[PDB]
Amino acid sequence: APRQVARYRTDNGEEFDVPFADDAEIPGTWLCRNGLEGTLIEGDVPEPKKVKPPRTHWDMLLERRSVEELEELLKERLDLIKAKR
Amino acid sequence: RRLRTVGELIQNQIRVGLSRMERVVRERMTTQDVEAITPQTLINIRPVVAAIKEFFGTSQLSQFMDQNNPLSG
Amino acid sequence: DVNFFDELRIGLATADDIRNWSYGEVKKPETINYRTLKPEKDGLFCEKIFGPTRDWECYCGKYKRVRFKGIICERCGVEVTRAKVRRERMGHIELAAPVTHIWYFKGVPSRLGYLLDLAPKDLEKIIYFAAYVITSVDDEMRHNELSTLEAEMAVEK
Amino acid sequence: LHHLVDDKIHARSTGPYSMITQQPLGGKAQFGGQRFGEMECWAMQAYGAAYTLQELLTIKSDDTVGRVKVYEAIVKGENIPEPGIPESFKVLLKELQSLCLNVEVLSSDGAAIEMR
Amino acid sequence: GGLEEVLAELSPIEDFSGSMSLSFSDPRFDEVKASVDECKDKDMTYAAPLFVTAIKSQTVFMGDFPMMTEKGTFIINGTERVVVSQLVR
Amino acid sequence: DSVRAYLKQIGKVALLNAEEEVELAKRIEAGLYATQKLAELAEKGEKLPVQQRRDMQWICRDGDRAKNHLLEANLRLVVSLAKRYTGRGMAFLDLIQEGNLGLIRAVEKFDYTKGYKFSTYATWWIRQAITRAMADQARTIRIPVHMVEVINKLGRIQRELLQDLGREPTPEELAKEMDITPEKVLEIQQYAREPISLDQTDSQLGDFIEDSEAVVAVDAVSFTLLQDQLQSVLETLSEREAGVVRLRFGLTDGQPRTLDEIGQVYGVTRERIRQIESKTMSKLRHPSRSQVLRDYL
Amino acid sequence: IENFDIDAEAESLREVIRSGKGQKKLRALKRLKVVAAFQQSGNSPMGMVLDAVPVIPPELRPMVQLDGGRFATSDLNDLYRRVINRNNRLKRLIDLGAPEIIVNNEKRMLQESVDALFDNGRRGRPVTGPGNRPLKSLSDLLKGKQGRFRQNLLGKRVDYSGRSVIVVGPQLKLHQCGLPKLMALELFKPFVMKRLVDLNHAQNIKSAKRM
Amino acid sequence: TPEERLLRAIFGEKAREVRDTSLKVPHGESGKVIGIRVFSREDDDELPAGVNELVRVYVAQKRKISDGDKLA
DNA sequence: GCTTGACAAAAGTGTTAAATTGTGCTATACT
DNA sequence: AGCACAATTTAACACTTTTGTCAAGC
Ligand SMILES: CC(=O)O[C@H]1[C@H](C)[C@H](O)[C@H](C)[C@@H](O)[C@@H]([C@H](C)OC(=O)C(C)(C)CC(=O)O)CC/C=C(/C)C(=O)Nc2cc(O)c3c4c(c(C)c(O)c3c2O)O[C@](C)(O/C=C/[C@H](O[C@H]2C[C@@H]3OCO[C@@H]3[C@@H](C)O2)[C@H]1C)C4=O
Ligand SMILES: [Zn+2]
Repeated sequence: APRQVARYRTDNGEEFDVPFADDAEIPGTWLCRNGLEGTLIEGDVPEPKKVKPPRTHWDMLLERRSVEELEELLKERLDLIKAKR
Repeated sequence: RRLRTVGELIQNQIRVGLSRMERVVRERMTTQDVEAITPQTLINIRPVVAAIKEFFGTSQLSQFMDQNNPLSG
Repeated sequence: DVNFFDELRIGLATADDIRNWSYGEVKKPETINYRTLKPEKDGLFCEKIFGPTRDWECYCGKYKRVRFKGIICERCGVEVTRAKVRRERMGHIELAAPVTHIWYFKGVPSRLGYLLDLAPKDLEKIIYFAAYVITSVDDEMRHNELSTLEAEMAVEK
Repeated sequence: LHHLVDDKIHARSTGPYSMITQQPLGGKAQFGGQRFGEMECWAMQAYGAAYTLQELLTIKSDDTVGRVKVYEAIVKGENIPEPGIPESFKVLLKELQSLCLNVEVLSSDGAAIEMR
Repeated sequence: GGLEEVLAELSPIEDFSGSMSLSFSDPRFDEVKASVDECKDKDMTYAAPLFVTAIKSQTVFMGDFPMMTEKGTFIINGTERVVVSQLVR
Repeated sequence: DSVRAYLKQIGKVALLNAEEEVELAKRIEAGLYATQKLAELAEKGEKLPVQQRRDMQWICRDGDRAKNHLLEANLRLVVSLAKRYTGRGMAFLDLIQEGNLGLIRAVEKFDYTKGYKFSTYATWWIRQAITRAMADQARTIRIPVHMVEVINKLGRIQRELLQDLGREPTPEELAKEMDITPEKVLEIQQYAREPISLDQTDSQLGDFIEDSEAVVAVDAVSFTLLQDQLQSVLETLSEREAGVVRLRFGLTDGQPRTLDEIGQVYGVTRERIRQIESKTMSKLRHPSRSQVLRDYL
Repeated sequence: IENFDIDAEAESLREVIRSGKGQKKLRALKRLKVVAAFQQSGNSPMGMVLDAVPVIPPELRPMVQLDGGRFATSDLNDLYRRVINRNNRLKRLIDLGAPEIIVNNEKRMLQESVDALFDNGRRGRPVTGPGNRPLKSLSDLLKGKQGRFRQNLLGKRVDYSGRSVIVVGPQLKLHQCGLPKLMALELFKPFVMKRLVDLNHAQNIKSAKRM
Repeated sequence: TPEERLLRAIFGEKAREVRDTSLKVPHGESGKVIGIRVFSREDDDELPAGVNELVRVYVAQKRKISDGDKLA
């Protein structure tokens, strides 16, 4: 049995060959020698991703100021630059 | 001829353990408000007990006794 | 392993030569789990890159006998082979910013210093971020605008 | 005096070997190996004995596959095989590669060979 | 005493902001925990625990203080040790 | 010296009063909302006055200047907190950089409406960022921060009882005081152990480490003699009998096979293989057949 | 180095005119050895700045459990850990949009970790571990520096060897030496085992070993 | 190993785990056993963390004077 | 020499309930 | 320091498939 070959492609364009699992399944993504995630060319995507949004600076501001308090501050600034003119 | 005798060179190592212990009693007494402070709670004796524990174990002067005959020891 | 070779030659190892040697990039400053005492993935000692700890056995254990050799594990990513490869395989670390090789900077004589004509005391202030160095300058724009800039400079002065 | 024959006599045919360096290891409870220094290597070269020096430094000390096949040949009574590459030298090449020095052992042809 | 001389020269430790009475005096000893045969057999150290007896006045413990035997030796972790004398200028 | 260069450069930035801290805090929050507003309107299909939209994009530029200016002013506060944690297993610079990471979050979460001085709220994040870093980095074998808490907590309980009793507490008393099992604290004390250097000192330590995995030279010869010996003992078996014992123990391909697998190649029931095995095993146990295999053990 | 002409910088260094009777010409001559060295071969001078750092195999920087339950490890693991820790934090700073003071400070710390990894202590104080002992870098490993220097004058330990105390052998011939029976027994152990198996004293080689 | 399991199954021995780890006498020494001190886990004694049992064996040797010994 | 169905043990597999691990956070002022 | 919470790993118990086994029959 022991022969099965699959190729993965990284984001920078390099190609990698991983022989494995003649009798079993094949992953869709693989951590390669390049240190980057690979993607199989044949045998489609079949894996989803959770893709949680990284908590940003906007998330920490919006959870203290309400959108009305920000709008009033933005008017205080915009009216201030109008005074410069 | 200084001739550091055992007890006198023992005392010198206790100085470092006590002095480095007093450096902590200066700093850690300030952060906490008063009347919650006593020489007991703030003093961590680790540097004192570590110095004497670090002396016999690591000092070149503290030697494994040599006795294959009474004269050697 | 012919025991007879004619020449032995060296040379500067480029970043590509380093990427070619490595079997993978070690991404974490981890050595081994504190409970299982086994190599942590993506860190140092990682079997997925350096090699398997036990002969002809992967990390998860779905391939144990010698029947499977020259293959990798789909679940853990460990190539099944002799454990001696842990001694023969290297990794690499991709740098977020370039770095100088200390042998060609602090050497006596300084190889970079004699190559770019930078005094060793001046070169130490560059790579250690103690001074700025001009990389490029635009000659045409400076020569064409030199007139107006001298005027504005003397006016401010 | 405390120096006694029972404590100072040592003999070793085969025994354990160190982990990092594959050389034998003396100073444990059993079967300490004797050290062959460069001064002894200088005397061995002065005599012009090339094989004796090669046997000590490759198959008696550092050959991973050497010292096992010699013990095998000696037991069967066959000729002793030709030594291999000492592990000390293979470790030397990796130490150079980790220093960002690209070393390559080139034969007369087949440009570069990899130890493995 | 040696410990008293060391404790007296440091006593009191005065904080710069406000005064603190940390003066130490009259250190206390306890009878040696175990005999030299017990310490050498059980691999422990021959020591007598010492606690300083001195602005709150709460007596504090310090740690196991090793002791010298009649032969002039110390048992440290079950091993009989001798502290050589040093000669400096 | 490296650390001297960092202190000289940060000492240039002038410290700020209370009024400068609030103004910069406003410009940052104005810059953030302006940046988010411009991005949300294209999603919702809206347009704004050309001149005023331009002004918002200048609020974005100016917001970042306030952000960097606020960080550079308090870079002295990070060092002042990082001086106390030196010598505990992390380099000073690493404590400063990990402190700067906490400072960055202090600026992102600061609230100027509360009227508190900035150094009050910044010390929390800067001090926690250093400690949290030590739990993740200092040890060669990393330990989760939650275990670093109980390790440090048990050390405090141990240090408090050492003073309380006059003797070092036993596992039972240390556990009773900490409300855990007595054998649990033993496992904790194993985790808190830190490694020793193989390169420390006449000869280095690593030179005395045995290689336990490498098998002895005599056995590699005896195993081959045992292999050749079993080869001859398989000749007296039937052709299929040899094949069954081989496949059963995986002598040929290295992996044992189940009775079902074995029968599949020969085309018989898995029970039939169990029957053939019993006969070959008893036939192998015959004295004439197994006489030689006794010495090999 | 990217925009740099070796040949054009060599022709400028080829001039022996411009009087240069003193050190002015020898400076150009001494440095020309490093400038002409790159021109002759096909090596790129870019090799002096690393974009990637190679990692030595683990078996050469092992971490194994010592006697009595203690742990032991090489210094390279901590020196490699020093590099990968700061390289990663630099990635966090870049993605955070941090000021240049913090970013450039981290780049300098990253530069010093690789310096300590290759040759520790060559510049500035070396990285010290427990007890204030300088960590052993790759250069210390290659030179064979244990305390100060052991430049392979220890050679390597060999099998089939032994030693003992010597006594006078006045009855010996010049070509003879008195050998203790036990020392000669263990020394020739593989040989006697063979001849012992050649005869019927021991059935197999495993039995002759115990004999 | 596969070759070892066969002999194990033939003669009835089993792959009872195990790796033999015994305190043998060092090569080149002999004598009589004078005393043994054993520290077990059942009894409450003091020992390092995790180590259940500790036993120390004392062996004595009556050394005759022999050629090669150093006198002075 | 071979298969059947029973029965069991053992080996897996999917669905849950602890636990383990990681990240965020703490507001007198503190440079 | 300590706690809250989310995310991930672990161990559970479970119900099903696989594997070894006995007795009876072809
Ligand atoms: C394990 C140990 O403790 O060894 C001890 C010491 C040797 C033992 O007491 C030993 C039992 C010894 O008493 C007997 C022994 C039979 O003698 C011999 O070994 C020979 C073979 C040479 C004599 C012979 O047969 O000819 C007989 C000795 C009789 C004589 C005239 C003698 O030797 N004098 C002598 C010899 C020394 O070299 C040193 C020495 C030293 C200091 C501060 C000394 O005063 C020394 C000293 O007076 O500094 C150095 C660099 O290093 C220090 C290393 C050690 O000290 C430890 C102390 C701590 O213990 C654990 O952590 C520390 C460790 C790191 O260092 C030394 C002080 C060092 O070389
Ligand atoms: Zn696996």
